Amino acid sequence: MQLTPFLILLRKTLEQLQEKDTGNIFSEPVPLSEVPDYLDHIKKPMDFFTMKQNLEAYRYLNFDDFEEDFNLIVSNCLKYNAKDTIFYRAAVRLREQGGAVLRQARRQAEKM
Ligand SMILES: Cn1c(=O)c(=O)n(C)c2cc(N3CCOCC3)c(NS(=O)(=O)c3ccc4c(c3)CCCC4)cc21
Repeated sequence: MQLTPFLILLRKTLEQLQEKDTGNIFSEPVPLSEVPDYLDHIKKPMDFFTMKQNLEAYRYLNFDDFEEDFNLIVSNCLKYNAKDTIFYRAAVRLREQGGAVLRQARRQAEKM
């Protein structure tokens, strides 16, 4: 694990985003065994574990690329699930609570 201020900030931000997912429903890839048609509709699955692996492999080089993968967690969920579902309501909540986390983190990244 390589240590730079930027990577430490992304590590901290990822932890703050996962803290908002109190049910851990976005912690790991959507289980394709339970959902055989998921890849028919979703082109780029995303979850917080995949993000952590991307981060630890030093594959997020800028804040934009990190935030883009977070936005996929949300947008994939809203796309696949009906509005009256626990998952869709959870994605809406994550979008709201995670947006405030990202705003403050992005401001700190811009000063690097
Ligand atoms: C299909 N799908 C998505 O599109 C998605 O965005 N997310 C976030 C999904 C998340 C999950 N898991 C939820 C539990 O933590 C691990 C991930 C599943 N797994 S599951 O076994 O299908 C399942 C489990 C529970 C429940 C259900 C289904 C149905 C509602 C009641 C609770 C599927 C997800």
